[PDB]
Amino acid sequence: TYGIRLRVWGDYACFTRPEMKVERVSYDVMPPSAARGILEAIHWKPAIRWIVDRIHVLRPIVFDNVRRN
RNA sequence: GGAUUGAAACGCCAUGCUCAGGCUGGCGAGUGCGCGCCACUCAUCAAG
Repeated sequence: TYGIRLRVWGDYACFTRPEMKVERVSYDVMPPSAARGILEAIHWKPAIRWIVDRIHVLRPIVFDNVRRN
């Protein structure tokens, strides 16, 4: 009818919380800003503006620790 | 084609387990013990 349905998946993800940005702590789920970014990575033009309706979480929320220089 | 608290981001440089120390000194398989007691090769069949 209208709108889009795009499935995205991956082994790793980090949607850093703004208040724990140095020692990164990720959100439990992708925020709408991340969804916007992913959608624009496929197609975007200045004439058009993305709006995110919903996010579906299909896998359990699992965390992990990685340290980098 | 402006922005995915994003875009950029080595754990990295290097460091003998080494120097050495008999498994040795010595200890009869040994003392002894009938294979032995008996038993027909034998009853026959020209040489051509």
